[PDB]
Order: sequence, then structure tokens, then C-alpha cells
Amino acid sequence: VFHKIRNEDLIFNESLGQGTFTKIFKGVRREVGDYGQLHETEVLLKVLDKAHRNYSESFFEAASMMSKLSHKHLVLNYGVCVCGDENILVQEFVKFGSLDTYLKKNKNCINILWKLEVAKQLAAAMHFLEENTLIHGNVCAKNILLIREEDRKTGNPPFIKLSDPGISITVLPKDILQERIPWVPPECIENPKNLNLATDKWSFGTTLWEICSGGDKPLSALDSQRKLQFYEDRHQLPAPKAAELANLINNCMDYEPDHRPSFRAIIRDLNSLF
Ligand SMILES: Nc1ncnc2c1ncn2[C@@H]1O[C@H](COP(=O)(O)OP(=O)(O)OP(=O)(O)O)[C@@H](O)[C@H]1O
Ligand SMILES: [Mg+2]
Repeated sequence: VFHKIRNEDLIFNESLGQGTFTKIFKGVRREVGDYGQLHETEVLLKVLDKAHRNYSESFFEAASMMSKLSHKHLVLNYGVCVCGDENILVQEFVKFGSLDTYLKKNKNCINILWKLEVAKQLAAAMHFLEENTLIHGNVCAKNILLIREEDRKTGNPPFIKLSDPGISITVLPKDILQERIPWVPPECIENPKNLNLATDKWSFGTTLWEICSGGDKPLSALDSQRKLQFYEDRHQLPAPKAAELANLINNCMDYEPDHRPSFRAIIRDLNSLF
């Protein structure tokens, strides 16, 4: 179970926007750390909407199972604050924020080598999850957080972490799921209980498309009815103009879940490039 954090030890500062039934804030946590030393630590506070408190079990279940695993490319959760009427996840604050935002802001400056490094790191994280038979269920560029920027001067690559899953697609309303096409795979639109390890291979493909597409969101021009028909017609996403990962994207986004490559195979493919 999660460490319980007192509301009195948390200060809410600026809003970072809204997620799926959540409000996100930057905050400060006062804590006693190692050696009895007092700290004030920057934290990310995820607040489940009061109106959607029926989703709290899924909201926290997500975080919990993954926080039972420690991995360098997985975001650290510090604990929960369940004081009063609020349900709050207290998470590590990742300095450079979401990859999708970063891709759009720095697109002129991002090259294939940076992209490959980030893809490899994401694949490493997903391989670890696969090995542990843990389904993430919401792999996407917004849910990849940049801990550190590339520094050519020192040969340091960028470094990312994958955030928590959030409320499971197995409990979310149909209209939200449809809006999340083409991250949610076709079999999960058919039946959200089809959530499986193969789910994350599909979403990984979509995420690679994002990584190659400068922060663009695939199929954003299609309304929900048209996104449904896209899957009914068995279309694939267009190749990004920077096409180096296009074959890998299509191999991951295979309409037959059984044919989607293992993360081991994905990593081998990535290692074979530039
Ligand atoms: N750990 C973090 N550190 C720094 N910024 C973060 C962190 N997590 C989220 N953010 C910022 O908060 C914004 C909202 O995040 P996001 O949309 O993932 O919310 P969510 O509650 O996780 O919803 P979903 O389940 O849809 O992902 C993001 O764009 C991101 O920049
Ligand atoms: Mg998120």
C-alpha cells in the first residue's frame, strides 16, 4: 500500500492543467528525509476530480501496482494524500515535463539520434513491464516525461520516464475511449476487457509516430465517429515525413494482437538502425 502523506505537509502551487478526470498541480512536500534531515521537495500532485470519485479505485490501483516495481525509466510515486474529501497521488516532479510538448517546442532541434535514444528508453521500460506481466494501458507521448535534456557538449543523451497509467480503459466511458483512438487498440474498442500485454505494443507504435511527428496528434482531424470507422476500415497511420521508424510503427500497430512483436524484438530492431 502507498505511504500516507498528511495534507498539512503539502502545499499546492500552479496548475499544470487537466488530465482524465484529474487536475494536476505543482506542489511542495515538507518531509523528514534520510538522516532526519528536513526537506522541502518539489512534487507533482494529481487530484482526482470530486465529481468522479467513483473512479478512485482505478485511479490508485494503477499507480500502486507499478510503484511495486522500481525501474530507472518509471516515474516514482512518493505516496498518497487521502485526507478530507480529496484523493491525491504525490509523484516525482519531472523537470522538463511532457514529451509531446517538448517535441513541439524543440522540433527544429530534434534529430533521428535523439529520437532513437528516446524510443530505446521507452522500449526498455516496456520490456521491463512485459517481463513482469504488467499492462500499462496508456502509453502515449504526453505520458513520457523528460528528466533531462540532451547535452552534446558532454555526450549526455536525453533521459525519459514513463508516467503512471491513470484510470484504466477497462472502466472508462466509451466516448473517452473512442477519443483515444489510435492509442487504444482496435480490440479494446471492440471490448475494453480485451486489455492485454499486446495492448501496449500497439500504443507504443502510436507513440513512436508522435515522436516522429513533431508533437502532432495522429488522427486529430477526425471526430470520434470517423476514428471508429478508421478502425472498422483497418487503416494504418500515415508514414511520418521523417520515415525512419515507419516500418516499426506499422509492425507494432498490427490489427492482429498476436502478431505484434515482443519488446525484445522491438529493441533489436531499434538497435539495428543508424
Ligand atoms: N510527473 C510529472 N512531472 C512534471 N509534470 C507532469 C508530471 N505528470 C504530469 N505532468 C504534467 O501535467 C500535464 C497533465 O498530465 P496528464 O494529461 O498525463 O494527466 P493525467 O492525470 O496523468 O491524465 P491521463 O491519465 O490522461 O494521462 C502534462 O502535460 C504534464 O506536462
Ligand atoms: Mg498522464
